[PDB]
Amino acid sequence: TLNGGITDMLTELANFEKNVSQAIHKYNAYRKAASVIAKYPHKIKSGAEAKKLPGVGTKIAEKIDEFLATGKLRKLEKIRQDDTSSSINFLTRVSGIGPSAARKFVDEGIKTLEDLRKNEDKLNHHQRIGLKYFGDFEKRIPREEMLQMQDIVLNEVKKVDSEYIATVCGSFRRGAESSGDMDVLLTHPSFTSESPKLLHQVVEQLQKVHFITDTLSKGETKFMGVCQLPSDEKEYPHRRIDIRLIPKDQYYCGVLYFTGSDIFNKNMRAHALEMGFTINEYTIRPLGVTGVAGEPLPVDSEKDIFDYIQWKYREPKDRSE
DNA sequence: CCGACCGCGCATCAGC
DNA sequence: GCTGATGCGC
DNA sequence: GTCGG
Ligand SMILES: */O=C1\[N]C([N])=NC2=C1N=[C]N2[C]1[C][C]([O])[C]([C]OP([O])(=O)OP([O])(=O)C(F)(F)P([O])([O])=O)O1
Ligand code: NA
Ligand code: NA
Repeated sequence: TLNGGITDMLTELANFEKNVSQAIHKYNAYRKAASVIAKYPHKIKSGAEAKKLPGVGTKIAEKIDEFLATGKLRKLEKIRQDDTSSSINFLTRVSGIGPSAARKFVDEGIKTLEDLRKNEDKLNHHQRIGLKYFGDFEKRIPREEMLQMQDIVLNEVKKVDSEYIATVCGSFRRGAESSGDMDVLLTHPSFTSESPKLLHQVVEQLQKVHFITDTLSKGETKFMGVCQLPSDEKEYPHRRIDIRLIPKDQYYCGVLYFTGSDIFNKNMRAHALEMGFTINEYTIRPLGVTGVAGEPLPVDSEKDIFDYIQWKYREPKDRSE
């Protein structure tokens, strides 16, 4: 939190690029930037200092200098008071409104949530569901509600076919104390890369125990919707839940992948070169000395995959970067 | 100077 | 009605 | 906006 005033400044700037300017790369520059700065362990004293870091450059080093000397960014203040632009930026928080719809809406004077409630005839399904839950969807998820949720997802999934195999990945599988959503990955033997309605029946069971309350999108391998835990007391906030059906020969590659960590899984691609392997969500192999990657291996355990790329076991629970 | 910067499932929209 | 494109979430 | 060829 040493340079929190700085990283907030860049995260603000990042959001406006994505949401108003629609400059996705500029958005990511500021993110990268606000990330490395959020790990620098000294109170940054100048833009020059900062520019020593990777992904801070000139325009940002001068935005820090102005920040450190005056406490503000004139472009930031001006944009915060700009009605059009602030309202665009805001609406995008509603799930299913990205930069495009938020722009369209603010053109026709729909600039607040209250306005979104006045005009359902204009929101697609996903966006209504987003509107309805806008508050809950910004809450985080205690680890203990996740285990309460995990115990439900595993119970029903098994109660529909004991030969299912399902894991809850994300920051929750890394031991963390809170989660944003819940990401479940699902497999069944009767379906490999060369291969029924395996995902639908799992969704239908969790609607039948009334665990899943809405659907944002559903297909034959991905489901994105809404769940909630039961209850005398106050009802729990409705949560985001995603279910992905993966093949068996690729499950543990995607489990590994979606478990992470983010900061970690990519460290194995600067290390998928000294052992020289192609590690993506599905497949894996060695590469050619001058080119093409081979024909993917077998996988059956998780860390069969760090065997193949010279590392020992690594349980998710005990490491980040 | 000058292009790269992640790419994949699903819902929904142009454009036939 | 079909298909390729674009928006969205992540 | 920053990096790297
Ligand atoms: O743009 C992305 N591209 C990509 N190939 N993968 C990806 C992108 N965003 C996220 N992800 C991966 C990694 C991530 O772990 C999962 C699911 O996204 P989620 O659930 O929103 O992130 P997370 O790690 O679980 C979290 F944000 F830390 P949470 O949910 O605990 O707050 O897919
Ligand atoms: Na730099
Ligand atoms: Na949104």
